[PDB]
Amino acid sequence: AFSESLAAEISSVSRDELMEAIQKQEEINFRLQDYIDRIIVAIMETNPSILEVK
Amino acid sequence: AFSESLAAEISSVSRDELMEAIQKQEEINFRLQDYIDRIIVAIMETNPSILEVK
Amino acid sequence: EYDYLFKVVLIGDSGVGKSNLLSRFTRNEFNLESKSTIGVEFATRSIQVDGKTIKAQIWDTAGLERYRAITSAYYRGAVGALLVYDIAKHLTYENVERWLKELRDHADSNIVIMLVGNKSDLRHLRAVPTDEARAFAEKNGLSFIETSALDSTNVEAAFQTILTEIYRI
Amino acid sequence: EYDYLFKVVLIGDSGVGKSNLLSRFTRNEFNLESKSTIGVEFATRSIQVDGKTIKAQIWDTAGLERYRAITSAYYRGAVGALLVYDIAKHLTYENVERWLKELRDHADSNIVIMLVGNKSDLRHLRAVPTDEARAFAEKNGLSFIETSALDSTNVEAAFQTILTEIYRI
Ligand SMILES: Nc1nc2c(ncn2[C@@H]2O[C@H](COP(=O)(O)OP(=O)(O)OP(=O)(O)O)[C@@H](O)[C@H]2O)c(=O)[nH]1
Ligand SMILES: Nc1nc2c(ncn2[C@@H]2O[C@H](COP(=O)(O)OP(=O)(O)OP(=O)(O)O)[C@@H](O)[C@H]2O)c(=O)[nH]1
Ligand SMILES: [Mg+2]
Ligand SMILES: [Mg+2]
Repeated sequence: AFSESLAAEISSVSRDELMEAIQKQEEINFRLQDYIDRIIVAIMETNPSILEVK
Repeated sequence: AFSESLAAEISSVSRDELMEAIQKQEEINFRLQDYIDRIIVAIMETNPSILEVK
Repeated sequence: EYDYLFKVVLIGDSGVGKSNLLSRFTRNEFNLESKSTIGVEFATRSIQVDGKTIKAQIWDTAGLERYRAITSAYYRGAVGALLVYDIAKHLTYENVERWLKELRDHADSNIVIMLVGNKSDLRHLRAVPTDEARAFAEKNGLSFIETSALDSTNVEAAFQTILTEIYRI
Repeated sequence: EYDYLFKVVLIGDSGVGKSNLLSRFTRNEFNLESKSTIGVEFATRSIQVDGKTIKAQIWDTAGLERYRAITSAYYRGAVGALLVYDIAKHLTYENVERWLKELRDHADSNIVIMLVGNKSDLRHLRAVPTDEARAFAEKNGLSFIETSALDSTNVEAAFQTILTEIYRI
């Protein structure tokens, strides 16, 4: 029924708060990947042999 | 009014899909942080001076 | 020992099978459960081309769209690019032009580019008709092949073909 | 030159102000916009204790609850721990016992522990009464001080006190 189908789509948390949690997690992902990429490019430009899957 | 307050709480995306997106992003965060921590512990146990904020 | 070392990069959207193409070619290994590539890696394999020993140096990284600190260095010195999409995901094929643009911005204009339709084993889930992509590659001056890293189909042929084109260029 | 080198670690929930306590003490710097600490870092400062030159080596990392590859090495050789909470966020104070347990699991049982109520400038937003936390520290054998990395209140005193206890232990 409709009320059951509607209930499953309503979170206990406000959508504003859910959106804030999305942005916070995306920011961290992007910061972590950048931190990693900065390490990797340093290795690429010094001793890229470190990157070989042997 | 009620219908307006309800509308703001309904995403165009199904909550099942929204939950899947949460889990996917949390998995990546945890994988990236672990990848970083593994690099950092290696440095801690070889040349920890690299970690100094000079 | 080798006569020539050719750096070839794998590019294409996240999830298309780049890492499994690498592992199949260089290790004869495949993982159904492989996760997104966190860093940058390469593996090697030596093949014979026109009597000469070609050490293929195949590079791999996540197919992220964002600016990355690794991008310039990734394409640096690359003589070939395997531009991979997923035959069972039309979006990854739509994004091919975006990868062609990344090549123009970050790689040698002389780079050999081969278009690769991966996951050809997914017959029931196919979203990109072979004839359509074949036509597209021709229109754009790219070599083309369909592969399955899963069942091995055309994987050897794919790398052999691009490395041979690079050698003869 | 120095007479003794004391490794002191900052611990406590994400957001409590660990990194700003570090920057205030070692650089006389504060950032309202500081983001979560990605890796592990340390900074030094030499102070005089009982006629002797003590080089304080203050370590910092994000206050994550999860298992981390860095944890054992982080506490390794530490003679002091600054266990920080946010006076304006009651949850960070609730989690103090969890940090005491991390110390038992990962650090020397002889480690000097000082409880730090940070952000004392946030008078209007206070959720943890000073008298309550003071009592808690006493009940648990911990030294106690309230700080503001923002306005500098008690920051010097906090580090001076813990380093002096370590020296005299
Ligand atoms: N059916 C089928 N699945 C494949 C094939 N190749 C890869 N996969 C699967 O597709 C998923 C993604 O493969 P990956 O090799 O990790 O993809 P990728 O391009 O390296 O992804 P990123 O590192 O995120 O850029 C995994 O579950 C693989 O097992 C294939 O040829 N056929
Ligand atoms: N009002 C006030 N804000 C502070 C104080 N100390 C830190 N902050 C702010 O609180 C936020 C978090 O501070 P951080 O120093 O980054 O906290 P942290 O403990 O290092 O956080 P993690 O690295 O995630 O573990 C930042 O916006 C700081 O500017 C303080 O004494 N008073
Ligand atoms: Mg990959
Ligand atoms: Mg911090």
